[PDB]
Amino acid sequence: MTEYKLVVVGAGGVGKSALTIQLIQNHFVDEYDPTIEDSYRKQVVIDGETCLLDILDTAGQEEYRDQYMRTGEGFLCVFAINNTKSFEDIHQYREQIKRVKDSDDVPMVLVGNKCDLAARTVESRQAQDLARSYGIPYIETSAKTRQGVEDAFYTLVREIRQH
Ligand SMILES: Nc1nc2c(ncn2[C@@H]2O[C@H](COP(=O)(O)OP(=O)(O)NP(=O)(O)O)[C@@H](O)[C@H]2O)c(=O)[nH]1
Ligand SMILES: [Ca+2]
Ligand SMILES: [Ca+2]
Ligand SMILES: [Mg+2]
Repeated sequence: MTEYKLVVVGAGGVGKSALTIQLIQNHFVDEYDPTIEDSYRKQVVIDGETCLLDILDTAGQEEYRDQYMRTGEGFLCVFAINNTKSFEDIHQYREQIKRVKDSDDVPMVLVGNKCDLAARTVESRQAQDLARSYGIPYIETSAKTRQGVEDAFYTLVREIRQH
């Protein structure tokens, strides 16, 4: 039917895998096993359309990408709200996306994850400002509670549809 190729990128430990696994498998991964490159598939109905999501869960750790990202149609750019450095490095991921796609207009959503945690160093307004400069939505999530998880991924699908 209708297939959407989604790619999740961002710094090591920000919760890329936990987000993807919550969406697809409906549980929270508490442990931290660094990812190399994993993929997930699932059929879902989004706004009345039956569709297939193909989700690529990428590595954040420099040790553990460009080739995999090439076929991506939309990207979640993830940072954690308790990790200022992960936010500051979002530009690096966007730059990589623009290179692999050879376009300055690629569907993306900015995601501030771990919103259940109280040691916040990135305020919502700061992230909204970054997103606005890129012309994309900002959404906060918790892979732990499931807050915003479906919204983040489904919003990305709706961004691809505007492309
Ligand atoms: N409290 C809380 N912990 C979270 C959340 N998301 C992820 N974590 C925790 O953060 C750690 C790293 O999560 P993980 O999903 O493995 O991160 P990653 O971005 O995929 N890492 P990598 O880039 O190395 O593959 C895990 O211990 C996980 O339980 C969240 O929303 N809230
Ligand atoms: Ca668990
Ligand atoms: Ca290129
Ligand atoms: Mg991972």
